[PDB]
This record gives sequence, C-alpha cells and structure tokens, in this order.
Amino acid sequence: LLFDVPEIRFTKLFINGSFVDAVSGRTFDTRDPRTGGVIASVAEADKEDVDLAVRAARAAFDHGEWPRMSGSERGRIMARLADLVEEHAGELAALESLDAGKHPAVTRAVDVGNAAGSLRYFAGAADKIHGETLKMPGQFQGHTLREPLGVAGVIIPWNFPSTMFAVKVAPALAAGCALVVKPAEQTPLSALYLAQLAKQAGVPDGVINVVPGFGPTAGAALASHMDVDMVSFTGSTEVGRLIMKASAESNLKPVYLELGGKSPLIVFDDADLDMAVELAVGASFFNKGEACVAASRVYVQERVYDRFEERLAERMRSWVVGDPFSDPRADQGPQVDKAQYERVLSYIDHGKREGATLLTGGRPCAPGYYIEPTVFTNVKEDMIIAKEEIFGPVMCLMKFKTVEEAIARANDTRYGLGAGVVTRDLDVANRVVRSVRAGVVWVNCYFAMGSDCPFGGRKMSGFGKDEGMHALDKYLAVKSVVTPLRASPWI
Amino acid sequence: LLFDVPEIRFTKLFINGSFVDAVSGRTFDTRDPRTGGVIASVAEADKEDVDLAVRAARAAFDHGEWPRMSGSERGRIMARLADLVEEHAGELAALESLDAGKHPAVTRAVDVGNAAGSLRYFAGAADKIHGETLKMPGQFQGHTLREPLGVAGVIIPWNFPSTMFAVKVAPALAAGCALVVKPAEQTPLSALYLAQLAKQAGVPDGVINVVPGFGPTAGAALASHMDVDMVSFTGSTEVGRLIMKASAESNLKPVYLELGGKSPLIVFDDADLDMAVELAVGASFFNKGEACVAASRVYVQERVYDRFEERLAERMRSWVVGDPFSDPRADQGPQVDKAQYERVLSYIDHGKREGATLLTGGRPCAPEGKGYYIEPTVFTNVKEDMIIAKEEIFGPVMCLMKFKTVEEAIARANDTRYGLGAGVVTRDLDVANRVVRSVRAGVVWVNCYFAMGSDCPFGGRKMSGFGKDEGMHALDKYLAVKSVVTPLRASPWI
Amino acid sequence: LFDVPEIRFTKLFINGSFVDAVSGRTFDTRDPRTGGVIASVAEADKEDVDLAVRAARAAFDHGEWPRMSGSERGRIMARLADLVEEHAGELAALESLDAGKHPAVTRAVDVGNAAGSLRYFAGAADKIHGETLKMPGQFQGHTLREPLGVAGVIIPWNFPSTMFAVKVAPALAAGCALVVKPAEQTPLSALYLAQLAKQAGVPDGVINVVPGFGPTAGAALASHMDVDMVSFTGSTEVGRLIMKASAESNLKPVYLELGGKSPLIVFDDADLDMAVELAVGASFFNKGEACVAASRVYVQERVYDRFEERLAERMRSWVVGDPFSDPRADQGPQVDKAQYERVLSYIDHGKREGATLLTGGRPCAPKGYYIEPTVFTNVKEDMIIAKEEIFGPVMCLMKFKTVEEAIARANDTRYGLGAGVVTRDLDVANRVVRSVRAGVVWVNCYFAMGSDCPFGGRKMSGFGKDEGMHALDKYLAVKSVVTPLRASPWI
Amino acid sequence: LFDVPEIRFTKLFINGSFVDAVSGRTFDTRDPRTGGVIASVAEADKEDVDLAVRAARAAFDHGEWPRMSGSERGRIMARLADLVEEHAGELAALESLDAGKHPAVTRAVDVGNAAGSLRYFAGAADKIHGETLKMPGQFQGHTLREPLGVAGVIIPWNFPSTMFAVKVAPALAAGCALVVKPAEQTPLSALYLAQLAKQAGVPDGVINVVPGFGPTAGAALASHMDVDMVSFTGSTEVGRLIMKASAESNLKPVYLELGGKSPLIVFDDADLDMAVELAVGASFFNKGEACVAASRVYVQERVYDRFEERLAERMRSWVVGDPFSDPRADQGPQVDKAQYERVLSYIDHGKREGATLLTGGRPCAPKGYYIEPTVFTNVKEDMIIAKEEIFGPVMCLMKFKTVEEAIARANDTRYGLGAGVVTRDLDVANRVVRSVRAGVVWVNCYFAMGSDCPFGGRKMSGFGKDEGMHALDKYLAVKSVVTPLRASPWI
Ligand SMILES: NC(=O)c1ccc[n+]([C@@H]2O[C@H](COP(=O)([O-])OP(=O)(O)OC[C@H]3O[C@@H](n4cnc5c(N)ncnc54)[C@H](O)[C@@H]3O)[C@@H](O)[C@H]2O)c1
Ligand code: NA
Ligand code: NA
Ligand code: NA
Ligand code: NA
Repeated sequence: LLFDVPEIRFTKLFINGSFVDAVSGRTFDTRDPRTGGVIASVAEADKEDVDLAVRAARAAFDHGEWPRMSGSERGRIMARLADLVEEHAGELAALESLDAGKHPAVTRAVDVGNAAGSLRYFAGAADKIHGETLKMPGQFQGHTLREPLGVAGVIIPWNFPSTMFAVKVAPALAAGCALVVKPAEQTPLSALYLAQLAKQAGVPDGVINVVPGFGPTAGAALASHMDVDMVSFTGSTEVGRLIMKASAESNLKPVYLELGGKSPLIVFDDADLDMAVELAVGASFFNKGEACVAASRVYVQERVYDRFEERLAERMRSWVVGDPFSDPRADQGPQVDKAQYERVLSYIDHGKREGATLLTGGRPCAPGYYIEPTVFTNVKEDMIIAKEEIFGPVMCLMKFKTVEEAIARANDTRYGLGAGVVTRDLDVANRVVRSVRAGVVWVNCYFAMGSDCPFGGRKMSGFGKDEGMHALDKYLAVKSVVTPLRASPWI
Repeated sequence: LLFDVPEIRFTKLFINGSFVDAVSGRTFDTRDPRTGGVIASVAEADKEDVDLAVRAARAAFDHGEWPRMSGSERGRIMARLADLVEEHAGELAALESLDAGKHPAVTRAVDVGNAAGSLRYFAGAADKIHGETLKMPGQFQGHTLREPLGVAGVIIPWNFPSTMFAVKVAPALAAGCALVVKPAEQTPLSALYLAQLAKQAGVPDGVINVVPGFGPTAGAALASHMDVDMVSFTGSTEVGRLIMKASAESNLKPVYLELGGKSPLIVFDDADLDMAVELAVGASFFNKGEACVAASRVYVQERVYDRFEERLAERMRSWVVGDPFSDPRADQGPQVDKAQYERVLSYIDHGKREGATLLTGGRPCAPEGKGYYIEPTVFTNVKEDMIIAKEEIFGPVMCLMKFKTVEEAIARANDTRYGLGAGVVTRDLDVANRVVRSVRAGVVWVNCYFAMGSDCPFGGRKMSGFGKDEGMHALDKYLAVKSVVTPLRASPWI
Repeated sequence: LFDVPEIRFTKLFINGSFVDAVSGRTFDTRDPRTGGVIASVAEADKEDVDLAVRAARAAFDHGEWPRMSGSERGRIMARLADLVEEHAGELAALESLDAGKHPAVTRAVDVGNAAGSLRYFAGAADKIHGETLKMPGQFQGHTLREPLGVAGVIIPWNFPSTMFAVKVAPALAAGCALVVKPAEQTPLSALYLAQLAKQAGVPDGVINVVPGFGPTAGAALASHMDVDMVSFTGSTEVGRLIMKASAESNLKPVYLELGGKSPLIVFDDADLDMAVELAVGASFFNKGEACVAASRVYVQERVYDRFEERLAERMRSWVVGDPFSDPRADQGPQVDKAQYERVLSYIDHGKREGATLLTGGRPCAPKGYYIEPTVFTNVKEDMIIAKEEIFGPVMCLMKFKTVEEAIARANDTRYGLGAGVVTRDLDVANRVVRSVRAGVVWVNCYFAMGSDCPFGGRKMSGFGKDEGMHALDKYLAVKSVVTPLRASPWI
Repeated sequence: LFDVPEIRFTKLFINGSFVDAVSGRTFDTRDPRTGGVIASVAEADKEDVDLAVRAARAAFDHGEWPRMSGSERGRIMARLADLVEEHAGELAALESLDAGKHPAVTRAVDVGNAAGSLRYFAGAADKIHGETLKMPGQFQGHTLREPLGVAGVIIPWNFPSTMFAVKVAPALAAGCALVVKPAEQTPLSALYLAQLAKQAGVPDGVINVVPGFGPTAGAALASHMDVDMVSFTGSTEVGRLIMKASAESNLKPVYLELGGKSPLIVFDDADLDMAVELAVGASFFNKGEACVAASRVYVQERVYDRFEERLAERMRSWVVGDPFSDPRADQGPQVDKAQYERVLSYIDHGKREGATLLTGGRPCAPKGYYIEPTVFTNVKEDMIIAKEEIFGPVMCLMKFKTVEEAIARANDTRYGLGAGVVTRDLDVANRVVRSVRAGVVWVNCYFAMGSDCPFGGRKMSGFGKDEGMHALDKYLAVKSVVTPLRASPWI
C-alpha cells in the first residue's frame, strides 16, 4: 500500500497499569470502514469493569503518588508522554486512520500533532496553577487553594479518538486527578495505545484507566458512579441529556458537556471568492463532515452568491473520495461505520424530498462506506437539513442581503459551538463576531486555535471549556480558607 | 414591641417593572412563625407567569438597554441599589425578620449588610470584567470575549432571603444579564421589596423579574424553561436532582448548585476552651440552625473533651429562646414555619431513639403562646452511623463527639456525602495546614466561623454542590466566553 | 459665558490642614487669557516636603488608612468621586481659569475622567489579589499584595485634575499615604481636590499637597530618603533628574510618563470628512498641550491632496479666543508666557527649515497667549518640527505610499506614547497596530480609553502604567511567603 | 573526590560565535582554593558591547525568535533545560572551581534551579496573556503583551548558572534578544550556557555573552542607547550607577536585585535542634556569599542560652576545606583575595566594636582563602557588623523579649530582601510575616521557593521580580488597542 497498515497490539481493558479482559470475558468488534471487516476483537467493559477502574483511580488519588507529586514532577511525566506520542506519531496515525476511516498523513499532521500539543501545553501548566490571596472585610487573612478534585470520568466520541483522549486527559493529569476513560465503541484502539504510552512515560498505575465498551453499559455505569467526582462528556446533544440525568440520579457530580453543532460560515461582498470557496470546502468537508465544528451552513451575500456557487461546483469536480491507504489523490475517506453511512444518506434523502436543489454529490461511491461531498442549494431555514446535525459531507449553501439578516440566520439554531466570518471590513467583522451566539468565531480562517484557545459550546452545544488554562477548572477543587489576624499593620 | 412591625406593601409578582397578579388570580399565604398567623397573601406564580417573566427578561436582554450599557453605567445603578438597601435597612430587616423568624438587629447587621455589601462588590466589578488576548500557534491573533450570557434563572431558599437575592442578582446584574428570580414560598416578601428598590435605583424594566410561588410549579417551570440560558440554584440536595433533570429534559442549560451540608468543627487540645465553646455555640445555633454551613458536628480532642462538654452545658443555661420583637434578651427566634418545626422535633426524637445522650434542650419552648420555638439541642455519645450524625436537620441541633488523632479528625470530618463548610480550632500552624488541606469542603474556617466577605468564593464539594457564589468567581456562570481567531499578515512578533 | 470662580485654597495641604510654607514664601499663578495674577500660592521647599513626608509616614505606619478594609477605603474613595461630581462646575471653572481651558470641555473631559478614575479604583479596593503558588515539594507558598508605604507624586500643568486623580486613585486603593507635588503653573485644582478628600473622610496625612517649583519642592520629594516610590509625569529631560534623585538617595522605584511625538496614519480606505475631523481633534485638543497629541499626521498619497484641502477649509471655521466670554471658542490661550514663546519659536524654526505653512503659524489674541492652530506641509523627517515635542497647536502633515513606509516613519522617533490608524481594512489595522512601538494605538478614533485601559509609554516616552488594574502595581509590595507542609494529601 | 573540568569556552559569545575582544585583551579567572589562574577570558569593553547590542537588535528586528510561536520558543527552551540537565556534572564542576563551591551542592541546588527556571518559562511561553477590557461605551479595547526588544542583563559572581538562567529564561519566553554581562570573578558558567543554548536551537544574536569588568563592559551595556531594558543583580551601591546610566542615556526601565541584611526570628516554642540546624544553613550556605543569607539571628530570651550553646557545639563538627579533595567539606573558600580580605576586615571590626566571638573569627586554609564560620554574640544594633552586608560566613546572634521588639529590630535595616520566622504559633507567624518589610519571608524553613515563587527586594534591596510569571513583566511591552464598535448588542 501507500501507508503501512499497523499491527493491532492493544485490545484489552486498561485497569491499574495492566491490560486485562472484561469480568464477563466478552468482546466487541471494531471494523475498518474502507472494507467493513473486523480489525480487532476488543474487551467489552460493563458495570463491574467500570467499578474496578473507579476503585483503581480512587486508590491512585487517595493513597497514590500522583496528587502528592509536585506540579514540576507531573509536568515532567506529561512531557515524556508528549515526546512518546511524537516518536510513535506514524503508528498512532495509521491505527487511528484504519479505525476511523481517515487519511494517515492528515491524522499525523492534525490529530496526532494536536494530541502531542495539548499534552505539552498542560505539562507547562502543571507547575504554575494558582489560587488567590483575598481582600478581607476586616482583621482576617483569606485565600483559595486550587486542589486536584479526585476521580475524573471521561466519555468521548469516535471522530477524533487521539485528540479526544489528550484534550480530556492532559488538563486532568496537570490538575493531579486520577482518570477513568470510556472511549467510543466505533474507534477504541487509539485510547488503548495512548494508555500504554502513558505507562512508559511514568504515569503511576491507577491514574489512567481505559474502559472500551458500549454507551448504555460502560458509559452509563461511569456517568452514574457514586465514587466519580466529575464527568467530562463529548458527544451528541441527546446523550448529553442522559449524562445530566445519570449525575442527578447518583452523586450530583459536576457535568461538562461538549455537544453537537450546526455551524454557520458567513461570506461578505468584499471577500476574495477563491479563498472563500477554498475555506468553505475545508470547513464543511474536513474529516468527511465528521467534525462537531464543521461549517454545515454557508451564507453568501447576494452580490457574489452566483459566482461563489459556480466556483464551488467547479472546485468539487476535482475532489477525490476513496481509500487513503491506496489512493494518493484521496481528499475524503469512508464514514466511520454502517450506521453512520445510512444516517447521512437518510439526511441527503430528507433534503431532496423537502425541495432543496442538489448542486453536487448526493449519492454513494466506492473505488466501502463512501459518500460524495453534497452541496444543497435553494435551502429554506425551516428544512431538516438546515436545522439538524447531519455529521457527514453535507453543506447547505444560502444567499443573504444584510449584515442584520446574516446575524439573525446564523443564530437561528438550537446550537452555538462554532461560526465563521469572511470579510475585509473591520467594523462588519467586529459586529458579526460579537452578535453570533457561538463559543468560537473565526474571522478569515477556520479550525485554527492552538492549546491556549478555550473550546466549548453555547446554547444546546453545551458548556465547559476544553483547551486553554480554562480547561483545568473542571478538574480542580477551589477551597476558600479564612483565619483572623492579630494586629496586622495592613489589611 | 421593641422593634416596629413593618407595613406590607409588596405582595404581587414583579414582571417587566410592574407589580401584577398571577394569571390565575391565585394567592398563597406567608406566615409569622412567632404566632403562626398570616402576614400577607402573596400572588401565586405558575408556568404561565414564569413564561411572562422569561419573555420580559428576553426582551430586556435582546433589545433593551442593560447589556448595551457600559460596565460603569451598570455599576452606578448597582451602587444606587446598594445605597437604597442601606437607606431602607431597618424596614427590610423588620420585613425579613417577621417573614423568617429572625432578630431584627441581627438581620440588619448581618443579612442586610451582606446584601448591600454583595451589591457594592459587583458594582465595582462591572467596569473591570476582562477576557484574554491569547498566545497563538502561528501568524494568528486570538482573544476571548466575556459576554453577558442572557436570561439567568434564579431559584433560592427561605433561610437568608435578602442575602440569597443579592448573592445571585449582584454578579448577574454586573455581567449584564436579565433575571427571573423564584424566591422560596415560606419567605417571599424581601425579594418583592428588593425588586421595587431596583426599579427606584434605575434598573431597566424586564432586567429583574420576581416570581414567588411553589417549587414544583413556579420553580420547575423556570428550571425547565426553553428560553432560560442558565440556572443558579440554592436549596436541598434532593431538589438539586430535579434542577439537573429539568435542564436535561429541556434546553440543557448550565446548572449551578448550592446544596445542603453537615459541617464539622474540629477543636484540638491546644485551643482556648472558652473561645472554642463560644465559637461552637455561634457556629451551630446562629439563625436557629437554619444555616447551610452550620457546624452540626463538633469534634473535640479527648484531653479537653470533658471540660468542653461541661462548659458548653453551662453556657447553654444562659441562652434565651423567644420573641425577638418583644424580648431584648432573645438569642434565638422561632423556626420558619410549622413544617420545619415538626421536622426538627422528629430528628430530636429519632436521636433519642437511636441511643444518643441529650446534653441540653431537645424539647419545645418558650413565650406565652403559640410560636415555633425549639430549645438548642446538644447530643452526646453520638455514633457516626446515627441518622442525627449523617442527615441535615436544619434546626438548633449539635452532635458533640470525641476524637484522639489528627488523622481520625480528618477521616470523620470527611465521612459525609456533603462538603460545604468546615472549621478548625488550633494554635498549631502545621495542624491547621494539614486539616485545612485534608478536609474535602468548599470553605474551611480556622479559629473563626462564617466570616468571608464578598471577595471570598462560596460553593460546595461532593453532594454540597458545584459553582461559586461571591468573589470574582461568581461572574463565570453569567458570562459567555467567546474565542475569536483571525490570521495576521507579516506581524513582526507573535 | 461661564462664572469666574473664587479662589479659596492657596496654602499647602499637610496633615489635613492648610498651612503656609516654613519660609512664608508665595509664588504667583496667572490667567493665560490676560497674563494677570489669579492667586499667590504658598511656595513649598525641602523643609515643607520633609513635613509632608513625615505626615504621610505617620499616616501609613500608625494611622487608620492601611488598617482599613478595602471596602472601607472603597466607600471613602467613592464619596470623593461623588464630591468631584457634585462640585464639577466649580472645579472645571477653577482648572479652566488656571490652565487656559474651555470650562464645558474641562467639565465633560478632565473632571469626568478624574471622577471616573476615583470610581474605578474605589471598586478595585475590595478585590486586590495575590496568589497561592505551586510548590516544588511539601511546601505552601503564597504572595501578599501589601500597601507599599509613602508614594511620591510629581505631575505636569496640562491636565491638573486628571493628573491628580490618575496617581492618587490607585495609590489610595492600594492603601498608601501620598505626597503630591503639582506643577507651579496650575497648582489650584490639587488644593481644591485635597479639601474634597478631607470632606470625603480621607484620614489626615494620607493626602499631602505641596505646590512649589520643580528644582526645589519636586527635587526634594524625588530625593527623599523616606519616600517608598515616585510616580512622575512630565518631560523626558526632567525624567532623567527623577531617576538620578532616586539613585543618589534610597533607590526607590521610579515610574515615568514622559513626552511624545504621536503619529496618526490615514489610508486611502478612510472617510476623508471623518479623518479630517479626527485629525483636528487629535492635534488641536487642549491647544496641543496634550502628551498624546497627534503632532505627526500621515495621509496615503491617493487621498493626500483632498485631505490637505479639506483640513485647510475646516480650519477656517475654527475659533481661537476667550472660552469665558466667546461661545464659539474651540481653542483657548497657551498656559503661560514661557510656553507661548516656546511654541512661536518652533513655528519660526519650521519656516526656517523649509516647511510649508498650510494654515496659522502666527499669534492672534482677540491681550492673552493665543496662537493660531498651525499646519505644516512639505515636512521632511529630519526637520526639528518633525522630531521634537512642540506641545502647542502645531500639526506636521505628511504624505506616504506604502503600509511598510507608514510603519517605519511612525517608528522613526525616540518616543512611543500614542499612535492612531484610520482604515476600514482589518488586516492593515492589525499589521500597523502590532508594528508601531507605542503604548496606546487608537483605530478609527483617538483619546478614548476609560479607567480600565492602561496608559504608559514605550522607548523614551517612559515606563509604568496609569489607569487599569495595572496602575496598582507601583503602589503595592508583593511579599512571597513559604512554609513546609506535613503530610499534605495533595501538592 | 570530584573531577576538575576542562576549560573550553573562554572567548566572548556574539551573534552565535565565540570571538575575541576588539582590543585582543584578556582578564584572568582564578581558583579560590589555590589562588591560581584557571583561564584567560576575553575582556569585553564598549566596542564589544556595541557589537553584541547590534547582533541582538538584528535578531529582534529581523530575526526568527520574536516571529516564532510561544510553542516553538518553548520547545527550544525545554531542549536547553534538557542540555543543562545532561551536562549538570560538568557545569557544576565548572561553576564550583570558578566560585569555590562544592560540586555536589552546585549540581543539586545551582544547576537544578537553573534547569528548573528554563523549564518553568518554557511552559510559560505558549500561555502569555493580555486582556480584553471593559470599555466606557461602544468601543472594543484590548492589551497585547509584546516582546520588548533588547534586554540588558548584569549579574553577580555568587550564583553564576542560577543568575544566567533566572534572567535569560523569562526574557527568552517573552521573545526578547539578550546581552548578558557576567561578573568578572566567575565568567565561565555563562559562556558554557551560551554554547548549550546554540546546541538547543536558540537563533544567533538572541543570546550574547560579554564577560568584562563592571565600569567598562557593564557600564557600556547600562548606558547603551539601543538597549530597551536593564535587569541588574548586584550591590546596592552599583545599583545607583545602573539607574544613573539609564538616566544619562535612553531612560530604559531598570530592575534592581540588590543586597540584604536578612533577619531570622526564633521564638520560645521552636524545636531548638531544628532552629539551630536551620540557622547554620541560613547563615553559612555558600560561605555566606548569598544575598538572602540570615546574617542576623534573633532568639527569644527563654531559649536563647540553650540555642547559643547548641549552635557553638554544632559548629565544632563543621568542616571548612577543599570540596574537590575533602568529602566532609561543608564550606569552601571565599570567591577571591579581595572578598577574603573584606570579610576578615569586618570580623576584625566586630572585635574592635565590643562584640563577643562565640566561634570562628580567624582564617584556616589546610593555603587558599578559607575563613572559619563566625558567630558574634553581645551585638548592639548600632554596630557595623549588625548593619552592613559582610557577604561572608558571619552571623550576628541576638536576644529579644517581645514579638513587637523582634518586628522592629528585623525592620531596623535599609534592606528588605529576605527574612525568616521559626514558630509553631499560627497567629505569631501571620503577624511577623505581615509586619516584616521584606520581599520573601520563610516560616519554619529557609531558601525554598521554586520557579513559581517571585523573588525581589523591598526598600534598598531593590524592586522587580525574578522567577514566577511575575518575571515576564519586565521583558514585555503592554500595548493598549482601542477601536469604536458599530451596533454591538452588548458592551
Ligand atoms: N501621560 C503622560 O505621559 C503625560 C501626560 C501629560 C503631560 N506629559 C508631559 O509633560 C510635559 C509638560 O509638562 P511640564 O512642562 O510640567 O513638564 P516638566 O518636566 O517641566 O515638569 C513636570 C513636573 O516636574 C516638576 N519638576 C521640574 N523640574 C524638576 C526637577 N529638577 N526635579 C523634580 N521635579 C521637577 C515640575 O515642577 C512639574 O511638577 C510634556 O513633556 C508632556 O509630554 C506626559
Ligand atoms: Na472502526
Ligand atoms: Na414566613
Ligand atoms: Na496658571
Ligand atoms: Na574564579
């Protein structure tokens, strides 16, 4: 082939520094979306396995070395882990690509690079986490201590396996927490590989526990656990409801939700059309639309709409959908599995039926679970395709007249994850940025953030931040301490 | 009477700057725990009234002046409100005290003073709320904007009505949010009075909406509302479950929970026994134990235990339970209502039945009547597994226990589902540091209790909740953090 | 017409009292509209500075002010802001008569910013924070942000009330005691403000005002062995003497707010009518007696000719006259005879070096120290008028071709206080803002800041920030506190 | 025994190369154990400083370093930290022979703190933040935290590696170019560190090392017209000259880390054996050649007699000798002949003024600059030995009655660098900590800080912080940016 197919080494659960089978001895299969065939038979975690992993994390936090280590010591190990992710980038990229149906070179440069980058950023945060010394109403000394919380429960999706693992694990490790990670059943391989690398880096046993299994089994047990201090969840808005219920029905642990989106990209009259078209293609079709922040709604101002529409249709004619391991041309790979592939085509079918015009794509291909990049035109705001998260290579292209109209239409969603603005006008950019109810707003770009940039939703896209110093908050216990002072010359 | 009984002026719902009746025309009574008699007939808000209030708050945020005003402008209006609370402190104190069964002088100095203080602290925060300018991975400029969130839903308890109103309203107002406040049905008068004073201060119509009603009606409607951006809740751990469910079943709005507690107070052998006893009395019995952070569990080291126990029983002999409006000597007033009175009496009876020793109180009292008066109760020979040791009584009940080691004191302090507050009484700096850092509580007082100020963040750990009330930390729940990224062309530095 | 105020405060303000100088000496303050004596002010020297420093030392070491809670200090500070607002008209008329200003402009701008600075720091007082640090082992570390002690303040004549408030407000909030040396040309506002502070409840000894001459009273304060810091605002040349005075005494930290030669850059992009109106205000506000005045105006070649013609036409309706008797008055007299002659000397020098006189360039007096607003065209960068701070109503109007040229020319100064950019282009705005070595950069506006905005120079314009939470730093002592921990379950 | 290192780097380090001085002049560095020449080091003067400043100017204005991302600068700094760790033994041996230190103490303390400071700031590089401000109307305001430019560094001979790192690390992270003037007595470590920084990937011109004499090389750097700031560490008397050099040149901000006369307070409740052992280390670490050394020890009257006796018996087992040949060696020789004679002069002066000699007070040498650790009893506060910085193994042991007396006596100094408190009482500890006017206060310990802990003087011990996120401020330009907003839905 073009890229070397990796050898599957880690298929068991990772509890207390060891690779172990499920209590039941049950396995679940992970498949290659390029072929639809079984890659590996992975240990199937259930309630009993989650209990064992939570017990291992509890012992690691309450009695283990990790919270008792200096921030410098924790950051030292976290950096060695970042070094290992970088050293084994190629292997990890192919392993994630084969499991998630993506391009190994894109996975290495984007996914693995961001994973290593997130680990490095928090390794540098570990020795500089600060609390405050407060201003008191009298002869008192007050301060806050920013303590490790305890046992962190992590539930993540299948679209960015390595990045999802790092973005949750990294701020939790720097905070001094012990972890229980439940990766998505569709792509469980990267999380098990990363667990082995953390062991090699010097992360103490019990600090990182990986429990691959099904959501209503393993995931629900973790979200409902009486000895888990917090839960950081990334997935659908509908499953987010169940995570909130699981906490309410258990120990009322704080819940942090990174949910779906229906991200709008607004293109103005003054934009360079060639850059705006190229930006829109990337924004909508990166990772075959299996991106939470994907620009599923593209808004183009009436004066340049016809030109944009023509240039977009022309650009899509040179776009290649195929096997990233055998085809060099390949711009897009297959969808994660059978269930997702049926779901996108059903939405394409819904789009056709409700009266939307098909500009490009709208049908399956195969040189596997391949769908061509779809662009819907003459889209009404009330349409299913306009409102619902498709999570596939589907773009809704719309026309607008005013700045006011662009703002109101961008905000006409239950969601509020990301948004984009393409304009040269400083006053238009400022107005649009400040008026769109989204957690992240890109101006004349898309996706670009870095680990210093906090990422989180607004409205039904969730709450809580991943990345930035902001990410640490969910993993820390803020403790206020008050004592009287005797004859202090100042207060 | 020693304190003037106030004139009840505000009994209707406060929606879009006006005092209006409920859509149903229904009322609910608020009673005086000193007599058991009706003070006023308050408008009963339901689903329809909460919608009206949320629509008023939505119009005020989306199209009104409040989020469009500068932090300085919001700050001046907030300081005028703080000035009004101070100017009308006596009337508000009398009103809250008659509704809650409090001492008017204590309420003025503590409750009203903290309410005015929280409004002032956030008035000063309004013109200095900052976001960041970020460090980017290349030729990019990144920044965060700390925007007003939108419509803030507030659900609060009956124990500190004025303080609860201010502690939620003040950071929200400073953040530039519009509010919908659901006060507890037992004490709804203060929230209504405060709403009128905000109108006088210059708070625009629709920014503060007060909807008194029942929890499963008006409270559930607010927590389940599809157009409410966040919910800040203060109340029991059991109702907290329903707030989280209401969000999950609606628009998944962020929820912030300020829940119950079973706060431990640890006294070591090196303590001054007279100060430690006097501190324990205040920590346990302030506001007749109707305090979330009340030291319901007192742990005294074995060498000084017998002396502490004797000094505590002696101190309680001079404690006065009675009418704060007619008796000057009164240290403690009646419990909020009949329901709370029976609930505390049931826990005392349960305590006796499980084998705990009654050191003092444990029975009803006090003046010629009439009134929900309970003697401050101290339980001795309490086992950790006992109901009285684990459950929140929310009455004048203290569980007195003995301990040997620092390690034992820590483990026993942590033997709770809760983690709101805790106290340490010691002269030893190393013991104080170890106990402070080992007790899983949101607030730890060393050689004092309650003292915080508005710069001090307050929030639970474990089943006592999450999220901070007070401090600059309080603003977070009312703000939307927006990350903004743009490329840079030929910047000489990054 | 505006009512001429009655002068009531002419003595030194030491330990809560209005006292005469030890010598019994006075110095005259004059009205630039007539050149006549307004009042005879007590002349402070070394002995009076000693008395004021001793009063501040007693107030800090033994007095109430540092022992009060931030909340208590905040209420007193806010009462002072309320008083400045209540007496705004009287203070504006007083400052206007003394400095040759328009009483309505002084009320809206100068007095409003003074009241605003006091309010901002009143709200800062109860929320000043230190940190709880991340330690290398079983240790607990924290920083305390303590009041420093005795703050020495030396300020100029151009913005008397604003200068007083901008130094006094963060010092007051920090819990410091003060010794203020106002400029001899305008000493009246400071003495009025001192009385207002006493009425607000500021304890005796906390605010001491010692008007006098720079080499006498000013040098004594800068050289004092018991002064903990010096905040200086004035010329770059006097700044040298403040640094020497500290070096020759107790090596107290020095904070310098020096001169400027601020550039305003206008692109082809700009609305010419708004750009001309902005330039007029930026160059001629307070008769060019502004440190941040746009003394250099750069206009891109394509719109230069139109800008130049519109500017000359705009200046034809500009009124220079008595602000107390003429309603149309846009500009008052220059502060005094010395400043008046210094500006005329620079105008004459400009003519002699070959620069074209577009408008003004000669005295008016409708007798008074009135100078016509001056615009110089065909200005070479090497010219005296192009490089030196004139501090009068003089604008140097220049032409440019490229963004690169505009940046290089803006930076061709020893100074770096302020700068301005007029453009609709977001990328041009970002590039110029980030490339111009100035403390403040205004985009499509000028002067606008507010008390949350830190103000300070770069290069020879100084160092240190006035305004913002940043202004508190110079008045605080950061104390690091370290103790071991015994068996802490986390670090 | 320990291995004597090879001397490899003896030339100036300018623009990535080891070059000779323009004059071709050299100065000798000597071994304090023998008094013999170790190496002949290139002697920098005005011309060499000019060359180094020009190299730093080109590196900042046109080079890669300020244009690289914080992440990029952080990886290079972490590679440098890794190299300092890899070559720790060689560097410790190099610094030890040059400064008269124990190679094992230099490795664990000096080299460990140097590597630790580089690592802390490598982790700071990708997370330096400015603010987005609260505006007085329809305006958007923000601050940018820019690299300042050319940083001038002047450091002492006592902690060569630590001094180099503590100045270079925040400056590097900030994106500055540097010119380092190390002390003439110990120039070797700085040249070795410069070579390691080249190996790590620090671009040419970013780190320039100019060993030379103070009034020549040092004065030229402090007076340079193209240097943006100066961070100085040394004596209080030389600090005066650094302030004068900036005042007489370009008025660049100056940051001073000066001398001290640090008090250690021991109360009646202390464990005498721990308090004696702590005092021994606090006074005699690095043969009293420590700025923060506890040169004044105050013991409460009830435990004074026991403390005094235990201290004299503890000193009987203390070994002064060659650390390279004697394993028992607790103390090495004084840096040079000049320092040796200066300490002996102070000991002789102490005897002359009436102070009692408890231990030491005479030379030892098993020849080569060895002085016995000296303890003076019956010391009056007015004595020379009580007030002046000896900078040798000399301790003044005094008795006190009250907490109030301990505070007033601790504060009876022109200095305010460090202080220590030994007590079990939480209220006494808090009162002493908050009442002693010192930048650092250790409670029941000494020296312990870590790189998160800011270090700086108060009073005549200076101003400005080394270490912590606080250390970055001096190397950054804070730029305020203001623009109007059109129809923003919120402000
Ligand atoms: N924010 C700022 O940066 C800012 C603001 C306003 C004005 N300014 C600057 O102020 C200058 C105009 O004011 P000025 O003419 O009053 O300046 P100046 O330098 O002559 O004097 C300023 C102050 O210093 C005193 N002074 C003079 N000689 C002294 C000495 N030897 N020792 C100690 N103090 C001494 C004066 O009495 C006065 O109080 C201009 O250069 C202008 O740019 C700067
Ligand atoms: Na798969
Ligand atoms: Na009631
Ligand atoms: Na005058
Ligand atoms: Na040497």
